[PDB]
Amino acid sequence: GLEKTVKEKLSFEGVGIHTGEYSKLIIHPEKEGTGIRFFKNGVYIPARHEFVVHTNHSTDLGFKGQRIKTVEHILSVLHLLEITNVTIEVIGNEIPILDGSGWEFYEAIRKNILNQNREIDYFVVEEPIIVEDEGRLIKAEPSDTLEVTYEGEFKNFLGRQKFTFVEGNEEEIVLARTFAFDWEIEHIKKVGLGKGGSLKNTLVLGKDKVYNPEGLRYENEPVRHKVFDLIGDLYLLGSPVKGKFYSFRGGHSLNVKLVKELAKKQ
Amino acid sequence: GLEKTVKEKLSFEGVGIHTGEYSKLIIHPEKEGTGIRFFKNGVYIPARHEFVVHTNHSTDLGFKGQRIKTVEHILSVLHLLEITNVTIEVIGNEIPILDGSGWEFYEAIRKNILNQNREIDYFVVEEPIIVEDEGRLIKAEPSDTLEVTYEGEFKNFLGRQKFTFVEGNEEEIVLARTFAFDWEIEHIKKVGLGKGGSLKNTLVLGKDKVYNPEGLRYENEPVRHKVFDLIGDLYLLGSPVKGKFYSFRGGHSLNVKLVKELAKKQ
Ligand SMILES: CCCCCC/C=C/CCCCCCCC(=O)O
Ligand SMILES: CCCCCC/C=C/CCCCCCCC(=O)O
Ligand SMILES: C[As](C)(=O)[O-]
Ligand SMILES: C[As](C)(=O)[O-]
Ligand SMILES: [Cl-]
Ligand SMILES: [Cl-]
Ligand SMILES: [Cl-]
Ligand SMILES: [Zn+2]
Ligand SMILES: [Zn+2]
Ligand SMILES: [Zn+2]
Ligand SMILES: [Zn+2]
Ligand SMILES: [Zn+2]
Repeated sequence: GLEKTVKEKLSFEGVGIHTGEYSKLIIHPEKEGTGIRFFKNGVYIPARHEFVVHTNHSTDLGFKGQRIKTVEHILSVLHLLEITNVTIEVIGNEIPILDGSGWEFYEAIRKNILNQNREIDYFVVEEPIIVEDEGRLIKAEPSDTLEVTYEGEFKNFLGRQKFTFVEGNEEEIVLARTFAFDWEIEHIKKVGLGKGGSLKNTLVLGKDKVYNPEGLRYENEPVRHKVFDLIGDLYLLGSPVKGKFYSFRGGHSLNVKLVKELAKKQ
Repeated sequence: GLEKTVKEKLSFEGVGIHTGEYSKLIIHPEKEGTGIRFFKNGVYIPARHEFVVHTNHSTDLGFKGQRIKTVEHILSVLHLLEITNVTIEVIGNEIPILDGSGWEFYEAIRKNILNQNREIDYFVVEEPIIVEDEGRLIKAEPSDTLEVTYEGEFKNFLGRQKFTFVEGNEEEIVLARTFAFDWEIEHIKKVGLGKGGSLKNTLVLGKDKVYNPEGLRYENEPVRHKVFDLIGDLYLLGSPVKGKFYSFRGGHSLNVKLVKELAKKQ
C-alpha cells in the first residue's frame, strides 16, 4: 500500500475520559517519511513504544516533560486506515474520548485520505513470539495480512468470548466502545483516573447488568473493543503492521510489552 | 414570623436530573399574600398539592397543559427559610438538580431575605394522623415547631438508620444529596427518567459500596435527604408548617398522600 496523510486539517474536541478535562485535536497533513507523531507545547512526540510512559487503563506517551494520555483509539484508527504521515497536535493533556469508540475519528479521516508517493514500509513479524503475565498471554506470528484475535474471560455474564479482526473488516471494530465493570470504578477513581467517564463514553457492566440504557452495540462489543485497543498499541511499532496476533485477557501493559519485544528482536 | 420574599431576583441553572435537559429558574419577589407559585410558558402553577400530577422519583406539578418536574428541593429550601411570596419562572421542564442537595439554593436565598408587613399564617397540624402503604408509614401530630423524623430500612450496608430535624438545624439537611441504588438504575432509565443523573448530582450506592469518589457527606446522608424531601412536599400545604412528623420508609407518593389527608381534615 501507498503511504497516506489527510487532505486537510481535521479537528476534534471533547472531554478526556481520565483527566475529565476538555481538550482539542488538530490533525495536520505531513509529507512522505514523516511517520505518526503528536505535538504539544512545542514538542514532537513520536507514536513509538520508546515514548510510552504509562499503561494502566490507557496508553500514555511523553517526551521532554510533555505528556499525552489515551492515544490508543486515535492510533488504532490511523493504523486501520494506513495513515502513515500526520501530526496530531494536542491542546490539552489527553486525547478526547468522544463516544468511547473510534467512529468519529474513522469517519472523518476516511473521507480525507490522501495517497502519497511512497510504498509503505510495514513492520513484518518474522518469527513467532509469546509474552505472558499472570494468566494473560499474547502471541504474534508471521502473516501477510494483519489478523488480530482477542479472547476474554470475564467474571460476569460475558463469560468467555473471542473476536477476530481481519483486513477489510475495519468497520466491525471502530464502533466498539470503551468498557468498565462497576466493581472497578472505585479503584479507577482512587488512582486519579476516569474523571471524565460517563454512560456517554463508557459501557458500564455489572455482574449481571448493563447500566447503559442503549445496551451493548454487539453481544461481544467488549472483545471487539479490546481488539481495537490492541491494534492501536501495535502501531507503536512505528509503522503499519503485518502479522497474526492472538491475545488472551491482554491489556495495554501486555500489549506494550509485546511491542517492545517485537521491536527488540527485529 | 413575618411573611418573606427575596430582596432581588435569584437565578440558578443546570441540568434536570430526570429529563437530562438544560433548565433554569428565576425567583422574582412578590408582595404579601401572593404565596409561592411557578411560572411556565404563560401559566402560573401554584406550589400546592392540588396541582401534583406525578410522584414517582420526584414531585411534579402541572396546570393547563404545563408541567414542571422535581419541585421538592427548591420548595424544601423555601419552606425552611419561610420564604412565602415569590414567583419562580421556569425555563425548561424541570428544576435544575445542581449537586443534588438544597445547598446552592439555601446559601443564595438566605443572604437575600426581605421581611414583609404581615404575620405568617402557619398550617398547624391539629390532630394526629397516619397514612400507610405497603409497610411504609407516616405519622403527623401537633407541635408548636416543625420537627421531622425519617427512619429508613435499606437493603444494603446502610441497614436501619434514623434522623431527626428540628427548627434551627436547617444546615444539617440542606447539604444532604439525592441518592439511588445501583440495582435501581435500569428501572429508572427504563421508565424514561434519570436522564441527567450522574455522580455529580447523585449519591450512587451498591449493596456494599459507594461509587462517588467523595463518598458520603454524613454516614446517614440518605435519611437526612429523605427528611429534606418530605419538608419540600409538606410545603405543598400552601404555607409554612407547624407539626411533628415521623416517616418510616416514606417517599413522595406517601408524602403527598399525607398532605392531601391533612388538607382534607383541616
Ligand atoms: C456507571 C456510570 C458512570 C460514570 C463513569 C464511571 C467511571 C468509569 C471510569 C472510566 C473508564 C476508564 C476505562 C478503564 C477500564 C479498564 O481498564 O478495563
Ligand atoms: C453504577 C453507577 C451509576 C450511574 C448513575 C446514574 C444516575 C442514577 C439516576 C438518577 C437518580 C434519580 C433519583 C431517583 C431514585 C429513587 O427515587 O429511588
Ligand atoms: C481502557 As481504554 C481508555 O483504552 O478503552
Ligand atoms: C428522588 As429526588 C430527585 O426527590 O431526590
Ligand atoms: Cl492503576
Ligand atoms: Cl488496575
Ligand atoms: Cl418505583
Ligand atoms: Zn503497496
Ligand atoms: Zn488500576
Ligand atoms: Zn479502548
Ligand atoms: Zn430529593
Ligand atoms: Zn419507578
